[PDB]
Amino acid sequence: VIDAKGLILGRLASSVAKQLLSGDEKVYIINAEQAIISGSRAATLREYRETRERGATEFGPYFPKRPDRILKRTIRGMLPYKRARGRDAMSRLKVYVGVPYELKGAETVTIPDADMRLLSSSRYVELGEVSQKMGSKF
Amino acid sequence: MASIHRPKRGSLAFSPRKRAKSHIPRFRAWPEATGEPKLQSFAGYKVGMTHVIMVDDTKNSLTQGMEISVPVTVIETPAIRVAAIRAYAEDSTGEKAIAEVWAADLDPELKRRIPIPAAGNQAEALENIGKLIEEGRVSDVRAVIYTLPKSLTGVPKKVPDIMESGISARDLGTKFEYSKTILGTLVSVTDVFKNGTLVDTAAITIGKGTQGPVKRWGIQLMKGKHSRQGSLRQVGTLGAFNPSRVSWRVPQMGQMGYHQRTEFNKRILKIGSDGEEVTPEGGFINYGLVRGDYILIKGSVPGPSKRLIRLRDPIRAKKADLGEPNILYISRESKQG
Amino acid sequence: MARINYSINGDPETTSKAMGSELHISPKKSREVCCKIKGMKASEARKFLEDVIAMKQAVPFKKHHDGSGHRKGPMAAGKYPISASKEILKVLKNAESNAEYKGLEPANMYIIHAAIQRGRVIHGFMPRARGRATPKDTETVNIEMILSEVR
RNA sequence: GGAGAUCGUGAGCUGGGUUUAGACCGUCGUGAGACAGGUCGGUUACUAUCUACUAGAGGUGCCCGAGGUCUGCGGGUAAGC
RNA sequence: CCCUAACUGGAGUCCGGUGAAGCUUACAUUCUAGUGCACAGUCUAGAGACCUCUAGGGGGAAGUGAAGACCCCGUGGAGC
RNA sequence: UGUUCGGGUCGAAGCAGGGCUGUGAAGUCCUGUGGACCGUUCACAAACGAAAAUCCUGGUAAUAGUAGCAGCAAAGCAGG
RNA sequence: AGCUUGUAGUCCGUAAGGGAGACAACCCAGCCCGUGGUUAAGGUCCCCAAGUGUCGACUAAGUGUUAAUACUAAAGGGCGU
RNA sequence: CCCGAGAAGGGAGGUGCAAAGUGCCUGAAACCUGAUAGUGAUGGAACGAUACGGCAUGAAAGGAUCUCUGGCAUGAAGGAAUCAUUCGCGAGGAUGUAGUACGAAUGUCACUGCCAGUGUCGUAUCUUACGUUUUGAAGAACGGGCCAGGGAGUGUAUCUU
Repeated sequence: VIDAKGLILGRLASSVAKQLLSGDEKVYIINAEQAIISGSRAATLREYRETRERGATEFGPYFPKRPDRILKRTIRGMLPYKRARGRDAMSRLKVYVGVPYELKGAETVTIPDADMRLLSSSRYVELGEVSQKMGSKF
Repeated sequence: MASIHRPKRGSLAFSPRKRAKSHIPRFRAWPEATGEPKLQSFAGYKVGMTHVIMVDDTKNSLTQGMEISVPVTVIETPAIRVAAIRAYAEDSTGEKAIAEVWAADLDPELKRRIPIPAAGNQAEALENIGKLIEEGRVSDVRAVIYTLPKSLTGVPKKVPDIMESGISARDLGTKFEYSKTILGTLVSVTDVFKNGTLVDTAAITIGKGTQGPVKRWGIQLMKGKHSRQGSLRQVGTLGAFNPSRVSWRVPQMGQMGYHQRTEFNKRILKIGSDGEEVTPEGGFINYGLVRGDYILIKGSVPGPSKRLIRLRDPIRAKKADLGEPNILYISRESKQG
Repeated sequence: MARINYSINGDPETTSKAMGSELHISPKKSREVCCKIKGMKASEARKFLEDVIAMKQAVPFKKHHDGSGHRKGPMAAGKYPISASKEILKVLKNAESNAEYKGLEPANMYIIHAAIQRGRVIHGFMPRARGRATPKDTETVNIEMILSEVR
């Protein structure tokens, strides 16, 4: 159970993906809305609305909207998810907005190298902000 | 090439245009509570159309104050039974049903739809819901209701139709109290809607089966010399060379009608109790005569005769308090003439 | 032209065999009927075939589905192969008679083997446009049926 | 308003033009004949195997067995201009 | 034609009987981009995709029909 | 084909499948089937080795239980 | 001009295997079979084997994350740093 | 003899060393029907090669110091770990431990009853068919639906070697 609050999105995703590929545990990620994406808010919002409205969304790419599902997608992009190994890895991963009631009070962990206070500037936005500006209710 | 532009044939706002998964319309949104507690929806059965002569009371209209002939839809609306109270909990993943209490005594013909819930836990179920509301696990409350079409004669069916309706109240406790008051009772359409008010009508439209793109989307026919070269009622092109596929936006044949549709701002012109006031000589064609209480809806409504029509309080109404219509003449002449 | 060996040989003591010899029927329809009726008791297979011939019961077409609509009830594509059902019922009558001759009890026996085999084709012709004659053949089918009194 | 999509679109249509065989006028050439000159006339093949889409079904998966009522991950919209 | 509607008979659709032919190296549920003989369902990286069946018009398969009749070449022909 | 040495109704050739050897062309053996012919040494010959020729002849698929069995022309019904 | 025509070397043509996303000719390398080890090119956050490696700075533009290649936009300007 | 409308056909029963049952010796493949083994309605495609696993088979023709699992001896290239000292701003390096323990393999002693092979499926890496025309072929360049059989440097004369 990893707490995604104040964590770099890509670095948390890389850590969790490599742990899942090491393949001895089920990983739960809570407060996915509280993950951090470094860079200017305008640029991050522009790229994320481009990815959301890009594809042949009738029969093309289907980029998610909820922050937890977006984080799941980000981890999916760092996995061999078309393979049996990556399919098992994604099946062993659950991501939550906030803390689910069953995991409430459980002991969490944090990735020290994914911490947002190692960033050198204030040019960042939260995944929850990205999702709610793309129109996700959570 | 300098092209002539046209608006696209039909609307892509109703795609996929498939058959509705049920014969009952389901409401996806409920309006704001703006007064005393009451049900936000009712359900009747469409009978047919007639017309009335009324004085134009519509403010600011050119014909205001003069005699105007207004087509009306007659909707036979027997009292519905409040069968159950359902509680909904809001979380990050949306609303979930958390509790349900069924009325102790329910109509025996409800077995045509479902095996009848027993007269088991109602007091303790209600106190459980009260505890849930007190502890904050309940986000809102809805009333499960069902119609009793056995009293009608133009509708052949005796199996009731069941549907959820919102409760309009300023607070969740008020909603729960009102639902407890109305639980297991028979609500009349006067206890939901008042005369002269605007409503939204949902219904399954007339089924036309499989229809071509000309009728289904309103595409042009082939014209002139092309009209008799073998593709008359038939789309000119399915797509360009690239992309190498037929878009879903190209008008094509498929199911037409039997869709769910919502019409907005249909005004109630009369809440009647005696169907002899509206039934014409010879009866309504293929329906018969009205016997119970009924409603007159200004204009047209989706669905054919005998279709279940769901009425709800307006969700996008513009005008304020409209008033009571002054119906000077209801036409009962033979519709078969 | 001649007699044919069977794909399966059941034991003579508890089994009866029969062969419809080169019937002028549809091999595809007969294959579907054989697939439907294989494994049934002889009496229930007879009742099913009677229902098919009376149009009260459709046989599912899972291998040769094209040209068949969907049927009412829990079924996909299905048809009413009248000629195939009549021929297979004649073969079933022969097999039941053979069982009775052996001394077995067809009321308690099961169709354990029901197969078709394409036989020799009688070659006809269909005159076509522009001086062309194309084939129109008489396909023949052998129906092998094996009932047994045990399973 | 302009432009792209095999100058989108002939297993959709048309055939007016260009691009066959006939013929006339003018100009070249002794001639046959010719002309990004003009003129009149001049056959538009196919039963869809796969894929894509539009709609309608039967299954299997999920699942105490069944039924009912809902939620909404998502998709679409010009929830009008 | 504006602008299409209804109806009639024959097909089609569904059922019984009869029963061909034409495309086919293989595999094949695809979509986007790039790459590649510079016009890819199969290569590369992504995105999708539960299977089967029925109907339907033809987007694509640079669909099928055919050793291009346009152009050039051949110390290949024919007629004039 | 000459020549040396053989095998076969106690089952030759061929055929389906398999074991072993050989880099391999291939050889040998086993099981079944089959019912009368077949190899081997050293040499010599050739109408001597096929995956391709829009190859030829024969057989047979997918297409497919599909198209067609609809302008002819009102086409049949009852009873026996 | 991924144009045309020369010249020297080397390649593809006729060149495996490893690496550059794929890449006829770009980098290592010319390659009998099997086993073990260590390296070349290239890479070491995950996909993907090995660094969330070290030191000193720059960049705030998602600029960039593109040896060569025709697969990478200029002149001019900036009290941006 | 029984079934069957039957001068069809089938069954049963015979003849014959053998049905070889009359277009009947042998009876391949394509194609079609059924059964068996594996897999299978969340899945990615030159249909395979290599390595490792699941399931099935493994009678003959293949192995019996052969298969499995260990011990001991010798072992080429290569070659640690841990710890001590020292250097470096640091990541780390050097020296010793140590050319040691190990190490392809070669022998030897126990243990074991399988292994090889075959079919199918799965995981990992690789590979865009074949022949041809081509500077360049997976090509949206040409050829083949499939299978069987047929199908292409030969003789005379003469010259040279």
